[PDB]
Amino acid sequence: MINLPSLFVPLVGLLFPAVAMASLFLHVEK
Amino acid sequence: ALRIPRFSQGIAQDPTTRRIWFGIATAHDFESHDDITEGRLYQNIFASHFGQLAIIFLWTSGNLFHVAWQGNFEAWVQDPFHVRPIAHAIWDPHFGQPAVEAFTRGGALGPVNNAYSGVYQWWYTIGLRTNEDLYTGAIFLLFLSFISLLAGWLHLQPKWKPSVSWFKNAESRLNHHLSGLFGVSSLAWAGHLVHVAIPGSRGEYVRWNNFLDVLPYPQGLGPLLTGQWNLYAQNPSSSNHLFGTTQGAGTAILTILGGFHPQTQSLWLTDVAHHHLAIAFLFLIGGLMYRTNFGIGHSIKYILEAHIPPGGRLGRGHKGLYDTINNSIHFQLGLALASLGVITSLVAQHMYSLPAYAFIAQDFTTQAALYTHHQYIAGFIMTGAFAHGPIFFIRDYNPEQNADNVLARMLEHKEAIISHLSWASLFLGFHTLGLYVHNDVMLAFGTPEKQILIEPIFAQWIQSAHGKTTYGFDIPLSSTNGPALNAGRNIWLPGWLNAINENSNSLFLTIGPGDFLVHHAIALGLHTTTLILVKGALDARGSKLMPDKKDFGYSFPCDGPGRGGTCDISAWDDFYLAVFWMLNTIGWVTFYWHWKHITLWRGNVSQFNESSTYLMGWLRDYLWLNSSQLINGITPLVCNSLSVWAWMFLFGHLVWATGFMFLISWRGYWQELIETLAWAHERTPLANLIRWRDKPVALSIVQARLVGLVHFSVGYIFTYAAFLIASTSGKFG
Amino acid sequence: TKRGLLLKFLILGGGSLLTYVSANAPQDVLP
Amino acid sequence: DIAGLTPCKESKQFAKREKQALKKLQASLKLYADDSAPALAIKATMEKTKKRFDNYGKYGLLCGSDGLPHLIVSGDQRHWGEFITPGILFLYIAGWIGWVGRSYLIAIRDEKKPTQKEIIIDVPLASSLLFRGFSWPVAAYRELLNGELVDNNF
Amino acid sequence: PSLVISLSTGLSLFLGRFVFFNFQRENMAKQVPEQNGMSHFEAGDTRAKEYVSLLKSNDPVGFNIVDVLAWGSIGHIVAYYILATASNGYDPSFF
Amino acid sequence: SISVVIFHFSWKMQSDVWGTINDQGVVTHITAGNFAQSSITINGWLRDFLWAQASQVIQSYGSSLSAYGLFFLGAH
Amino acid sequence: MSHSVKIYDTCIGCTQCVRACPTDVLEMIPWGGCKAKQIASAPRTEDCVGCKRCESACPTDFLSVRVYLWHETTRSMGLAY
Ligand code: CLA
Ligand code: CLA
Ligand code: CLA
Ligand code: CLA
Ligand code: CLA
Ligand SMILES: CC(=CC=C/C(C)=C/C=C/C=C(C)/C=C/C=C(C)/C=C/C1=C(C)CCCC1(C)C)/C=C/C1=C(C)CCCC1(C)C
Ligand SMILES: CC1=C(C/C=C(\C)CCC[C@H](C)CCC[C@@H](C)CCCC(C)C)C(=O)c2ccccc2C1=O
Ligand SMILES: OC[C@H]1O[C@](CO)(O[C@H]2O[C@H](CO)[C@@H](O)[C@H](O)[C@H]2O)[C@@H](O)[C@@H]1O
Ligand code: SF4
Ligand code: SF4
Ligand code: SF4
Repeated sequence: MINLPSLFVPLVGLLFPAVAMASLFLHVEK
Repeated sequence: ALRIPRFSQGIAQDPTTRRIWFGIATAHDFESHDDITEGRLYQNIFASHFGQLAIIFLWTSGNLFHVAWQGNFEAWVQDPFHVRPIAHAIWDPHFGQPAVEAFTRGGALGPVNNAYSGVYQWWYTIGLRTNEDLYTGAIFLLFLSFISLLAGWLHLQPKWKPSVSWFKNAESRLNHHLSGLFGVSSLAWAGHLVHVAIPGSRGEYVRWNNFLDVLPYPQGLGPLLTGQWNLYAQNPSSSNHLFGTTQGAGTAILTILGGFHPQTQSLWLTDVAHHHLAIAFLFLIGGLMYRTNFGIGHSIKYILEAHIPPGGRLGRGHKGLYDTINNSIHFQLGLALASLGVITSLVAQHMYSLPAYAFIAQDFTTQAALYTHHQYIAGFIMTGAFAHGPIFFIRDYNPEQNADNVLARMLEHKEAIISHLSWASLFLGFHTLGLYVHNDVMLAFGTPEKQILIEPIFAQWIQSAHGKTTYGFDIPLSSTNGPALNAGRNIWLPGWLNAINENSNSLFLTIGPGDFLVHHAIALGLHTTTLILVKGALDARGSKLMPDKKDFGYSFPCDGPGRGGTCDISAWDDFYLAVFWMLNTIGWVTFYWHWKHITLWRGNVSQFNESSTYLMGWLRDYLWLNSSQLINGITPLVCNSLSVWAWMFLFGHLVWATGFMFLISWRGYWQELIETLAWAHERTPLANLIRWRDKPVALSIVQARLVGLVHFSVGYIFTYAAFLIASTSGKFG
Repeated sequence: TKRGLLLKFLILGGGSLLTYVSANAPQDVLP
Repeated sequence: DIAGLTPCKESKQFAKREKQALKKLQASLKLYADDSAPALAIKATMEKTKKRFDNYGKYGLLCGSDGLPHLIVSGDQRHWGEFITPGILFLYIAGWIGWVGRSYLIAIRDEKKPTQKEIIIDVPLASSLLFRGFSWPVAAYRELLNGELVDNNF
Repeated sequence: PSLVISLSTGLSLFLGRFVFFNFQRENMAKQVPEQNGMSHFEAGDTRAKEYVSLLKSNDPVGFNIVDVLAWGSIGHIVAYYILATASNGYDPSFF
Repeated sequence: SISVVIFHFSWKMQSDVWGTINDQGVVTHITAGNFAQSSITINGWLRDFLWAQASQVIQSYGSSLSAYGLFFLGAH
Repeated sequence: MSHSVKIYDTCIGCTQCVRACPTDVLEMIPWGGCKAKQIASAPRTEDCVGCKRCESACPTDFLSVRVYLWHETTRSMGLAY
């Protein structure tokens, strides 16, 4: 296929954040 | 108006935003917040920092895991010539095509940033080598760092006891530790370096297969148990060595023999191990010192109690210092902090002049962004040390239960204590500052002469009674001979502790009037820093202005105006205030090494000599000389060598500056225009009904003394971070 | 408009396909 | 003699300092004062830092590299009064600053309302308790530690 | 030059002062008094200590040193062996 | 407000304007307009300013003006 | 505590002494003998904010109060709005 290891910066530095900024808006409510 | 945050309660239904911040910073204050019992608490710090050890292995794992498939190693173990190792692959979509420009560093493909941590000379320096042979790291450490969590839970679960009272022994534990732990923790290390590593160093490999078949010698552990040890240390190593490949190897573990080498500085192969061994009796001999049921040894009172050396007939008690250091848990976490604090620098000031690694200084970078992350911290501790021993005095402590008793008296005879402290500073103040302006009024004025400049006598002195065999000089009984030692000679001080002047890496650098100042201005730091911590502490209890300053002691920052006008007079806000001088010592000191080192490398040393005896110059050549490299690195003419660094370095100057708000602002002014600024929304369309769930406010009146700080700090500590690196790397040195 | 329990679905789905293929690419056109 | 070099009797590096550096001072081939009666680099400012020749006195004075002179003062070979001579001097002068500190002070707290006599000054400098200092032979070195300021008052 | 075995002689001088009491009266550990489970409560805390019990074998097992330490150290450890050597054994004087 | 407006004028007024004539009045600013592409970077503001100029402050010892460098430490 | 700052003193007389402080302090509750006989330290405090205007005037001879309440409503800071 050739040259393709780019997912562990969005799933982390991008999407993991989405989760918790969403999710953890559990501090406000759930 | 609902109910939320699951531990506190006053916090829990507070309608503002404080609701949030103050949630995320009471978390770790177990002792006294809703959910707590002396049984809860303890354990609630126990399976906490089992949540510790735990996070230290997901760190170390990955440290060994951005290394094994890229990030040169079956390189840098071919010969580690000072050209740019590697940490991990930098990958940001924001990068330009000058992805191609250095940043992208030689051997490896896509861009990267190289080990300035030491790891790379100790995953190597205990052998650990071959790139087929290597790719363990996480694999273990992590099949470890999970167990680290398992007790966490297991010992959190009631049943198979989490243990409650059993947390105030001592004797048993620490009768256990400083044997079980340290001793065998050493030993077992003594174990490893020696069977698997020393061989890996001077000699050859060890194959993952054999571990019995490999035998440092032909005829085994030979005598050894045969009290006959000695004949380890004969033809041990050599010097015509070629490090790692035998040939001039020889094979007789242990020594104190041979010494330095242009091919590696660093403590000899063996010595870091007889030592590791050698101490491993004493602690094991130490461990087994107190009770633990069987009925020997000692009760940890009854040798305090009426122990006492100068007490006896000097009317000055010693009562249950045990049930107060024990019933305290803060006394605990701050005799803990320090020791660590005092030794974190003993680590990191000995880690130079005596680095124990295969290529390190003669690396001279990693060596200079590693003395300091151990100078920062270390300073950073000390403070916290001094800060949990002004919490003991308020939450815990017990005047009726401690008195005539020597922890008291310490309180009682306190006004002197800060004074005969403050008298040190004020002296150590203007007297350093006469000498340094005077030294700067005289230059500029044309007269380099007239310059006031004291040799650091009692310094060099310590060293012409060592090895500083600098240009002769007797000393009455010593001469440079007649008497030498007589009682000592060809044993012990052989080639070692014989570096002398060695303009390159002699251990001891040859001290003059430049050093008889910084050295009095690191002394005006921890003194001033501590008149405030000593003070900070020596009445979190109260005083004249605030007499009854308590039931909460620590962070009650502020009080009403009137009385004289009262302010940052919580023992926290003196801690708060302290942390600026711990950030000013731990700078004079670090600042100093480097200028020195820098100059003492790819060039002179006269430089620090007549140009550190004054002040302007400390700014001009150093500070102003030696930044060069970095800043013309965003340059109007494309991104050259470093770019991370300089942008960090201005990221450095912003995070800092932006402290100040927090710091010259003070909640009053902020809250009030938010009173006007929360008349907007409510009064503006396409943004009405739209309810907050937390009431717009301005930061708490302690909170922002923190945040400006916890802000002042990174900026500051993230600026030298990028400063030194961004210039120990270029050089010239 | 079947919203009756969702959003968790559209935040794995939609946001694994604004980022799955969205980062990857068969022949760079690099950073 | 000690760590740096020897005094003035010889100090090469020091010599070069005398010379370039100052004398460049010179530096101005002329710059007009052929006979003229102001511009005084010319006379002294040099010669007052200069006629300070191969003499400065002679002072010993150690002089390291670059030959700027260092101060040992360990009371030996020559260097004794680079601290003590001007040391007791610092002591004696102060202490007779504050011997009188503890004086145009311990003379007031009495009579009638004495509540800030001090924002004005009763005898200027004290000019009464004045010489008490040179008129310290021994003094506090006994009467401080015995009586008056007596442990009592401690 | 070094009496190396001057002092390992010396240190298990003292921990045979250890071989002590696994043997002589009653059980282990003057039986677990207090170890697991946890003291009265005790509590300040707490005991015991006793300047008065440094006797018992001061005199007897102060010999223990000269045991191994004599004839079993510099004088070739148990020459009086044989007792099943053929998968091997010996053992053989490195001295 | 003022402290950065100052910072503005001289960096202009010398980056361009102040400079100098000679034959064919080939203009030669105290600085060939370094401003160009390079104040726009706010580091250029200590690359081109503060670290560039100021090299006259921290060279100023032993001179005649010297009282500036010799202030520039106090007051700084 | 939830509003617990001690301004007490010993006279608790309140003439040319102290009055200032939004609502909070409906005292004059004469304890059976303390000179100008009006005493204690407060009335029902669950009403207003966190001054130390509370002393500033008329003795507390010890401390004087300030913020210490933590549990802190809103009505207890201007801004619940
Ligand atoms: C706040 C921060 C903190 C951080 C982030 C670091 C980071 C670092 N320190 Mg460090 N340090 C700190 C605080 C910190 N330190 C403090 C407070 C001290 C003083 C106590 C030190 C004293 C110190 C020393 C002396 C050194 C470092 C070194 C290092 C570097 C090595 C990487 C590493 O630590 O892996 C850590 C590795 C582990 C946690 C695993 C090893 C632990 C072994 C000893 C476990 C033994 C248990 C064993 C299984 C028991 C066996 C029993 C049985 C088998 C017999 C790394 C840069 C080293 C260096 O110089 O790099 C160049 C070294 O010089 N540090
Ligand atoms: C090594 C350990 C040690 C241990 C075991 C403890 C344990 C404790 N400390 Mg403590 N402390 C320490 C070192 C330690 N401390 C040191 C070194 C200092 C200063 C040097 C302090 C200063 C300190 C203060 C002021 C207080 C405590 C308190 C406490 C207690 C509650 C903890 C807390 O409030 O955290 C909760 C904090 C958080 C959940 C996070 C908020 C913290 C902010 C300030 C972030 C700090 C900087 C950060 C890294 C920058 C952001 C990162 C950036 C890259 C984005 C707990 C008993 C509190 C206490 O109970 O005293 C009465 C409190 O007063 N400590
Ligand atoms: C560079 C800085 C500036 C200066 C000059 C000082 C100086 C001082 N600080 Mg300080 N400090 C500073 C910034 C400064 N601080 C900052 C930014 C913070 C944190 C925000 C602190 C936090 C802090 C704390 C917590 C403490 C101090 C203390 C002190 C004093 C310690 C005693 C000493 O060092 O010798 C004495 C002073 C000097 C060497 C400075 C020069 C003072 C003299 C020589 C003035 C010159 C006279 C001049 C000729 C006449 C001009 C005046 C006018 C007539 C024109 C000292 C006065 C401590 C203290 O109170 O000590 C008892 C302690 O409380 N500081
Ligand atoms: C370097 C500075 C730091 C910063 C960033 C600010 C910023 C501000 N100050 Mg201020 N201030 C500071 C230090 C700082 N101050 C200091 C040290 C003091 C006194 C010693 C003051 C005294 C002060 C007063 C009295 C006032 C302010 C006000 C303000 C605001 C003015 C309006 C504005 O333009 O803000 C927004 C713009 C900025 C902050 C600059 C741009 C920031 C960049 C980096 C963009 C970042 C955004 C981006 C999306 C980041 C997200 C990425 C993600 C990773 C997080 C602004 C918030 C005033 C105010 O609020 O009026 C409106 C008020 O008058 N300040
Ligand atoms: C006559 C005066 C006098 C005397 C005997 C002292 C004595 C002392 N002071 Mg002190 N002090 C003084 C005036 C005096 N002070 C004044 C005016 C101030 C400014 C507020 C201070 C501020 C001060 C501080 C912050 C400290 C001391 C400390 C001390 C003690 C340490 C000595 C030291 O190293 O500080 C050197 C002395 C000074 C820095 C004082 C400067 C003022 C001097 C020059 C007064 C000169 C006389 C003056 C003009 C009076 C007029 C004469 C009149 C009869 C007409 C010592 C007991 C230290 C302490 O408490 O530890 C025991 C502490 O660190 N002092
Ligand atoms: C041994 C030593 C030492 C030392 C010194 C020391 C030994 C030091 C110490 C230090 C310590 C510290 C510095 C600590 C601190 C801390 C603290 C003080 C605390 C406090 C507190 C508080 C605040 C309150 C309460 C609580 C607490 C306690 C925490 C040395 C030795 C030596 C030398 C050098 C010389 C030569 C010889 C030798 C032998 C080699
Ligand atoms: C600006 C300012 C405010 C105003 C409060 C503000 C501006 C809060 C604004 C929110 C900022 C924009 C949040 C950005 C921070 C991010 C890094 C996210 C934080 C994430 C946390 C959970 C760590 C104060 O209330 C105050 C109080 C006392 C002394 C000084 C000051 C002060 O300087
Ligand atoms: O003869 C006593 C006479 O001298 C005193 C003693 O202090 O001091 C003089 O010395 C100073 C030094 O400058 C002179 O200026 C002035 O004459 C006096 O200060 C003085 O008290 C006595 O009057
Ligand atoms: S901060 Fe202001 S208000 Fe608060 S206490 Fe100090 S002075 Fe008072
Ligand atoms: S001390 Fe204050 S308010 Fe208290 S009793 Fe007097 S005036 Fe009343
Ligand atoms: S001091 Fe307190 S109670 Fe009194 S008025 Fe102020 S806020 Fe109210």
